[PDB]
Amino acid sequence: MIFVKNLASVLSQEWSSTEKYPGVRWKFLIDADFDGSSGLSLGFAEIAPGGDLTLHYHSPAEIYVVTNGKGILNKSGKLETIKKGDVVYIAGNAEHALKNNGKETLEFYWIFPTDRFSEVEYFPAK
Amino acid sequence: MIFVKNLASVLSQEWSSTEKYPGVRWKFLIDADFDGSSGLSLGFAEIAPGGDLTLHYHSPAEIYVVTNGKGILNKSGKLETIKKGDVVYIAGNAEHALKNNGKETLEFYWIFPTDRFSEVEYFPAK
Ligand SMILES: [Mn+2]
Ligand SMILES: [Mn+2]
Repeated sequence: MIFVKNLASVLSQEWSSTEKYPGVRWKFLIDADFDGSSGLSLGFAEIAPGGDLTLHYHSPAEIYVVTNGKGILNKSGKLETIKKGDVVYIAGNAEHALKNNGKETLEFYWIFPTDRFSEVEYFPAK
Repeated sequence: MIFVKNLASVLSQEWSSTEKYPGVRWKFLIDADFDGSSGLSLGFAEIAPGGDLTLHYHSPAEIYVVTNGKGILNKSGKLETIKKGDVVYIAGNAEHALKNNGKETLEFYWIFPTDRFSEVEYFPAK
């Protein structure tokens, strides 16, 4: 099984969001619930100016690929700016957050070593 | 453990290359051999005009995130064009290749659900 996706391909998929992540929204591009793919899953996220993916953790490792804008990555308490062209490795259990303090949309893919997004449980910072 | 990488971060690391895939060069940005990360590993690769990542396969599932240019993806016999903005899902052991037909450099990240690149064995197709 091999397939190609971009944002245009998922226009018919409504954005996902939640009130806990203000100004954040996402779609699934590679995911067993949509594609019958396995082993790896990938989403595209946008954080609007002033938006905040608040401090959280989860069991699998995660990678971010930043494709647009800039924001402040909270590395379990240590702040670092990130921007287009950056990739981020987040170990399992590691608390992290990402704030868009800029005027452009902060856009990134995330990747999990899992079949599905739905099998990753998000936990709030303890 | 959380870290950020970009091209500048690995300016020190020399471009890897081979003859199996002429015109192709790459670096490792998230990799146990370098970072002691685990769960996922990620590299960045460049294909010069004329370059040809030839038909191969490997056990782990794989994702490409295409960040510049355009190319022709060989999906186990069926051709599809890919370009900047595209993501590609490649099932474990599915045969695939990627050729740069454009004039610009074809650039992409690849991602494996493995700790390190070095542990993945590439197999030409028969
Ligand atoms: Mn996360
Ligand atoms: Mn491959």
